[PDB]
Amino acid sequence: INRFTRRASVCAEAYNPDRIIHPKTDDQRNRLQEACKDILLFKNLDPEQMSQVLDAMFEKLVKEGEHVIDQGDDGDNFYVIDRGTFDIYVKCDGVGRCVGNYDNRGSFGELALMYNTPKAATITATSPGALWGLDRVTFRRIIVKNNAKKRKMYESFIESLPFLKSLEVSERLKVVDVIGTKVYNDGEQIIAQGDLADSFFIVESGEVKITMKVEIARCFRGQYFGELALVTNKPRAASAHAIGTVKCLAMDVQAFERLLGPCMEIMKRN
Amino acid sequence: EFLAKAKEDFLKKWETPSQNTAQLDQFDRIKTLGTGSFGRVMLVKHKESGNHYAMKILDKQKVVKLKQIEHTLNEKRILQAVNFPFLVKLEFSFKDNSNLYMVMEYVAGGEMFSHLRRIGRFSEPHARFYAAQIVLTFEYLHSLDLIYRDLKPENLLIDQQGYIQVTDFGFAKRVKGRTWTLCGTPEYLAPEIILSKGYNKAVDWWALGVLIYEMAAGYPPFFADQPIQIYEKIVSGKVRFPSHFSSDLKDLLRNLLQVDLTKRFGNLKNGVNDIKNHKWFATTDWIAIYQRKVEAPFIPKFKGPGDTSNFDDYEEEEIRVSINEKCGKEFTEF
Ligand SMILES: Nc1ncnc2c1ncn2[C@@H]1O[C@H](COP(=O)(O)OP(=O)(O)O)[C@@H](O)[C@H]1O
Ligand SMILES: [Mg+2]
Ligand SMILES: [Mg+2]
Repeated sequence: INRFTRRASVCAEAYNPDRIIHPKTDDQRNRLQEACKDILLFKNLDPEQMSQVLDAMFEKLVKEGEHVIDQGDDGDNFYVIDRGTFDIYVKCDGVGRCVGNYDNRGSFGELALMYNTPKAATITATSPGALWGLDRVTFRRIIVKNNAKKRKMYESFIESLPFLKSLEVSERLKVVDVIGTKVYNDGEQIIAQGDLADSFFIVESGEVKITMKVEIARCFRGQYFGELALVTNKPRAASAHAIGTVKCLAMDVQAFERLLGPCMEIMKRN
Repeated sequence: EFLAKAKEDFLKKWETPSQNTAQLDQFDRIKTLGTGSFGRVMLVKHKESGNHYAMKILDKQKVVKLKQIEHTLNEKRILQAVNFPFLVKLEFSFKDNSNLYMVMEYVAGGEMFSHLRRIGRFSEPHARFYAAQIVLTFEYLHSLDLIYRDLKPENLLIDQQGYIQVTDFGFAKRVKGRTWTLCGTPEYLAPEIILSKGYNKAVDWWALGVLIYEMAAGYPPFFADQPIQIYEKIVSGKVRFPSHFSSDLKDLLRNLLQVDLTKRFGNLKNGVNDIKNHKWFATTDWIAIYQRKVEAPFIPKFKGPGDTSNFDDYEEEEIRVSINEKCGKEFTEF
């Protein structure tokens, strides 16, 4: 053989970006959270995307022998076990076979979070238990609304740079695609006074403090710095440090130039 | 210089699209060529011309029930409004109570998928001939701010001349900003799609990598029996190359299969040239390929007009058309 089987397309419900909170215990949260972090769709998300999603995960509890989910019966729902025990069995024909277990831990059905995929086994509750569901659509929405928001407008940022005014929109978008994040903690040094200047930053929140050895400047949300790094590689003017808990955007310049060429070529435009 | 016209010749079509230009009873339902949902491409005998065509059948209810209405008008608006050597030509579109119908030029060669599995794998030069064609098409497409979003051997047909025709526009979309829909084919999804990052053209190019890897290697780069596991592998980007790959090949692949957008070929400063100019494409006569003044590796074995020897066989059901229009509100733009 079946290397001759074709590969069918897959597709989720749409949503262009252009409230829901189910309650749970301090514990309950940490537990689920550390149950998800290893899952492809969760390994990634910033702690709030992560956080809006725990928020969104509803409680389902089950009577023993209740069919938590039925094989063939649908999937736009992913479930992590909170409490309970569970039998798994699949009817391949024909034969009806207990396969495996779940003992007060484990999850299942995350592919359902991508596109519809009908559960392969039936999950039967051995005894009193409860679990956390998450519908696909509710989830795509949280995750997309977010990046959509937490992307454009990152931008009032990128386009707030006097060095970059002469960009065309698509080019700016190109930069939005890849600009990274860095959280800094009070007192942790951002930029060093002598280091090969390789990237420019924009305080997302908190504030930075530039100093030359006596404070020359202080940056708050919205503002950039280490910007000369775009036009001159020569060693760091000064140093940057975190006042409180600061989050910044970080754009390595080699990267930048691969996409758009040398920054100066751009200033020369108009 | 020539090109810019293409754009205008497109915009024109695109705002004022051909609407309803035939009905079912001018063609003779010959044989089923392919099933989809819903579904079922038919070879057809056109009555007057005797000209042969392929007619994609679409049950308004399934689409509608599978939240696929947009994708469907997209397919069509786009697809009448366009023009390229390797893009399948749409002869008529129309509707009725139950179904949507699209009549394209019937490509008799069958699927590159069919060939590949049968044959095993493509010689670099062989794969290179196809690849070249796809490159061009994506170029022309992105020029108009359209992405294809569904590349795979199963979506590429051969013409009697041995050349390629891109086939299934159900995901093609005109995107100027950045679009968000998670669709395609698992083995071919770009990481940014898997991860709900939002995207545009680069996803097409990632696909390009995957296709070439599959053509030459005889199979795709990211593999497992459980889909999630494919995805996991995609998102790390790490891929083995089969012992038998020209150095020039493995290189190019590494540049298409780049998770890092700041590095992925196609998405860079010189855009698509980084590709045409890449060393693998050295022997490639892009001006010549365009005009099809190159000679094809392989020629489909065709007999006579309306031969379907290159296609699989399905069990024919009969087309039912309800006495009642269905989902007529929805597909009015059609
Ligand atoms: N113009 C055509 N000529 C010959 N066969 C075609 C043509 N268009 C489609 N087919 C056949 O129909 C199959 C499915 O078409 P496609 O548009 O990909 O439908 P879906 O994506 O809904 O499965 C293709 O794999 C191909 O074999
Ligand atoms: Mg298809
Ligand atoms: Mg399709």
